[PDB]
Amino acid sequence: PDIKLFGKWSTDDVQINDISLQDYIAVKEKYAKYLPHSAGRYAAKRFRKAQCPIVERLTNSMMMHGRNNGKKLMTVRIVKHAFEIIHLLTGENPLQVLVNAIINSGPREDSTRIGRAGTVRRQAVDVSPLRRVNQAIWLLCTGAREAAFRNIKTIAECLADELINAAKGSSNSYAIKKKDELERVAKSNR
Amino acid sequence: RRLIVVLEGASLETVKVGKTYELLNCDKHKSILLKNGRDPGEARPDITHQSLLMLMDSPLNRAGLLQVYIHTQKNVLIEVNPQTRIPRTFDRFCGLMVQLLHKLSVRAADGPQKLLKVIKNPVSDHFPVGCMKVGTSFSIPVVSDVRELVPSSDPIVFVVGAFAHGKVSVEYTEKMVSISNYPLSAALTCAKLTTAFEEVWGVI
Amino acid sequence: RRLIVVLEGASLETVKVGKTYELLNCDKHKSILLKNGRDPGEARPDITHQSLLMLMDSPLNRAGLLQVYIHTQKNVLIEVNPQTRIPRTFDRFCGLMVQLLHKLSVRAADGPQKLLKVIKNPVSDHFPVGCMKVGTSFSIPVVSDVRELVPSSDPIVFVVGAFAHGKVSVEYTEKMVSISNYPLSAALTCAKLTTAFEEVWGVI
Amino acid sequence: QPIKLARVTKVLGRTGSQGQCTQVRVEFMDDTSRSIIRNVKGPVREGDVLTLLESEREARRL
Amino acid sequence: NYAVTASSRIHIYGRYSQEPIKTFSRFKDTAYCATFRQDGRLLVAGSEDGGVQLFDISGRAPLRQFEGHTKAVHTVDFTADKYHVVSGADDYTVKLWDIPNSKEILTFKEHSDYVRCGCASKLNPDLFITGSYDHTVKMFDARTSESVLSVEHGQPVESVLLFPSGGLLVSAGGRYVKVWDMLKGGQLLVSLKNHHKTVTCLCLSSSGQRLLSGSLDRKVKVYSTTSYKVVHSFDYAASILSLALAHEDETIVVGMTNG
Amino acid sequence: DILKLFNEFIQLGSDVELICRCLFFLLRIHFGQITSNQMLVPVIEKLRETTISKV
RNA sequence: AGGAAUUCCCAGUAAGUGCGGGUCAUAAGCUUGCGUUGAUUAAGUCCCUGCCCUUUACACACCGCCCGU
Ligand SMILES: Nc1ncnc2c1ncn2[C@@H]1O[C@H](CSCC[C@H](N)C(=O)O)[C@@H](O)[C@H]1O
Ligand SMILES: Nc1ncnc2c1ncn2[C@@H]1O[C@H](CSCC[C@H](N)C(=O)O)[C@@H](O)[C@H]1O
Ligand SMILES: [Mg+2]
Ligand SMILES: [Mg+2]
Repeated sequence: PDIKLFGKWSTDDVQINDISLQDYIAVKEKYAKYLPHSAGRYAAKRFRKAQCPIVERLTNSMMMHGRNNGKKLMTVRIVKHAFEIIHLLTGENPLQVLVNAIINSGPREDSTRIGRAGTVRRQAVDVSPLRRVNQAIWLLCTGAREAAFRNIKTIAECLADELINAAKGSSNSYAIKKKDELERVAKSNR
Repeated sequence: RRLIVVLEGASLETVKVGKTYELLNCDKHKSILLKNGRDPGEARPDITHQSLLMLMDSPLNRAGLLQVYIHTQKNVLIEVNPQTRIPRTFDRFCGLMVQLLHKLSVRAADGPQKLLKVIKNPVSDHFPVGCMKVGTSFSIPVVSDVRELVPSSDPIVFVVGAFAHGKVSVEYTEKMVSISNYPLSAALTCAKLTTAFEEVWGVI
Repeated sequence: RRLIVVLEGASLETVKVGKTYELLNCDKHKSILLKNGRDPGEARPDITHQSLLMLMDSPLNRAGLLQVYIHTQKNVLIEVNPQTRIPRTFDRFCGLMVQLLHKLSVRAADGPQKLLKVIKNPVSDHFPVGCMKVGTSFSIPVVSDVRELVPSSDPIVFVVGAFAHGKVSVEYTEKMVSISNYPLSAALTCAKLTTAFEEVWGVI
Repeated sequence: QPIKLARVTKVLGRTGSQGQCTQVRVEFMDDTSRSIIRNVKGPVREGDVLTLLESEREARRL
Repeated sequence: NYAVTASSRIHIYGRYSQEPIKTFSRFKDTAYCATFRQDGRLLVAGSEDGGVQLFDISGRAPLRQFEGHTKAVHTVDFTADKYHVVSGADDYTVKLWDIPNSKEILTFKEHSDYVRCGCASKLNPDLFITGSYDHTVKMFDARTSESVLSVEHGQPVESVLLFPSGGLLVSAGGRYVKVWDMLKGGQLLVSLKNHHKTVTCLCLSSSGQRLLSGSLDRKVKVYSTTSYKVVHSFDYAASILSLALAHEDETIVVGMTNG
Repeated sequence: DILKLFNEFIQLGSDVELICRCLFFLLRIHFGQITSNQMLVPVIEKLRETTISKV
């Protein structure tokens, strides 16, 4: 049999173009699930959350942002509606769009901090792939949450637009601006 | 596109003499400043007062492309609504700042919306993401033309110090520039800064 | 070449309350101001205060290319030395003007050179030969490019109103110009005029 | 300068002085048989792949 | 289901169902040219402001807004691929927009009057035909920055339609309905007049042979394309502004001058 | 430079156990990079003759 | 929608929601049970702020004297 997310989105055609992030994005045949709700224990051990499917990680990270915590079914429906809107607008697999958005949103180097009472000094350092994935998901969720606030637009459309812009690589998205500014600060501080 | 101006190191604080509370001024409160050994001549709200007159009467704010932030020496962040007029004369300006620093907000007498409000530090959280952030200092050897630094369609942040002595040094600026070969006042720096932005952005 | 700016209608005068002499301030002397039915709000020395500061602190006045003349509402004509330093605080500024009017003179504390002293009316006699006079007001419907009005090597006189409300109207001005389509302050007009004349005469 | 990929061979320890980043030894994916010491921020283990936009800088230098 | 646009309201009606099953009412003054996509999930709209609005058939607020036009817009349509739109307004210009990118792809300015009837080809993307009151119908098409073919009509053009097979373009102006062939450019095959007022709308049946023409004189004529002769007539109480046909010829919907 | 200085240490015979322990560690960790550089070809030839002879 | 300062927190944990009891002390706009939903980050250093100890079981291997009054 074939396993499709929500019964309509296939996972076989999804491919990852970044070699570093292949081992930390779980979308392939072993990690294919019908729903982003498994009731697993992925925070029990270090590095175990890299085995969690990325759709479930996006659902979990979308619960902490701007909501009463613990409402997971609502977040699942929001993700489903966002995927439907993405497919309607673009016409390609929303899983590929999410993977491309996460790949593009991840910073490659950050600035480690040396701070005293007077001033702070800087040093550019590298970023591990797990932190890249975590920070990309956090930036996407924060951008969607801030776009949806105080606007006549439900969170699903803002989230869909955020993934579309991030996967396209356009500068209209919050995550791309955050990534560009962080890498620019790290570049100036070498 | 907008201009963000941050007044860093403002000397704004409230003290009590007799039964009255009033803003700390160098000459008016000379006796109490020497008490406890505080350095005289450091309480200068006038620099903050004079600079806001230059900024908010500039046509750039009149066109709606300017936002002003004040970060005082006591680490209190104040946001300024562009719809506000500053008090032009000094004594009532002390009355406003005493009103603001105590009640944490000042409502419009003519409107429901707030005009002055104390907000959460740091100021870097309130800037639009992707904006350029520039510090200003006379000590920079190279004089940079303001017209060249203006972005075409992006917001930008410029930091001007509100002190007679010292250099601007904050965490979030990535370059420090000089725009003249001479030491200028804080009010003149804002007036010279805002005028170049208008003609680039077509505000005449 | 030299730029001469004349501040007309300045509200500078000395009044008697009790046994001491004070400069006429609307905020401070509201009690006597309401008596005799003289209009509150007209007495506005603060307009003069910040205007002289940026004119004094402009780079051209360092270069020796600025002269400032003061013509008050009381028909008192005042010249300034380029070396003069106007106090940044309003209260310390009020002491000198009170000392100015009564003694008719202000000498340097470190030398006999003359800083501030009242001269004879009219000011047009003191003007250099071969000089054109220009008045500045918002009311002119056609805005003039301030960079276009500069003479290459000739002295030029601008008249800026240091009053509260009204229009510039003096006999010796030859033509009237507007520099912006927004109602500006007497202060920011002074900053704009010095900024424009700064680039033409090559001082940066 | 082209973007480089490196593989982590040995995790040395946490710097302490420079925040709390980790000093690691990395070898380039090219067949040049090169190996350098890098500072990495975030949780890292052996076998991870790092993306270096600049590959000339050394973590420990005078 | 069918979308009826009227005044500032676009109503979605089902089969039977006297009351509308859905309503879009957040139009500032009026709405123009509600059209469905080939998948029946998104609909394009127009307004007197000039912004082109994409709507979801299950939502309440537009998904994408296009602000390029300066005056009223009256014709909007999709392309062969379901992800670009072509719009034409009263500012004498016609614009091609991209849906995911949310920006205008291309602009054409070759018309001298109000542009208020656009059509696209299901067979070939970027091949579309536009109509205006300047008596001319220009075919902005291929991948080029100028019109490849133009057609002259003797009266202002109310409606234009494309026959999917054979490259036949039918245009309505005044009483006249003219058929033009694309095998040889600008070839008027048959010009017909069977109405005594202006021909408002022109529709094609499910079968290629039948062609329906509604006009302003409370009469609708059904023709065979093979002979180009009238084969049936319909009489109504008021003037036919809109004519619409369902799958096969199951349902006929006619919208009048009145409500 | 260290390989040149290590060769000078072994020939004198001073603290050979300490230097050889240091010398063998660098060769293993930089084995691939050393092999590529042709400039190091003379260096180990002096090292190879010296080390086994002294030990 | 709550500044400056400041407190607390690592897995069924933070947070939300309901339903009971008043049990020989305490508890009434409060106290204590029980169930429901359920997250982000971290699994390592002594850099700051501190704390606890030391500097007299002879396999192999390793190592080879704390200082002062
Ligand atoms: N020539 C100049 N160019 C840009 N900014 C200037 C300037 N002269 C003074 N300023 C700004 O005006 C403020 C107060 S004037 C005090 C000058 C101070 N000593 C200094 O380091 O520049 C300072 O914060 C400074 O940033
Ligand atoms: N846009 C402008 N151009 C030139 N001078 C101006 C100006 N705006 C104000 N001024 C000058 O500044 C002085 C004070 S402003 C006084 C108020 C008056 N409605 C006005 O806007 O002009 C006046 O004397 C006027 O001459
Ligand atoms: Mg709160
Ligand atoms: Mg409870």
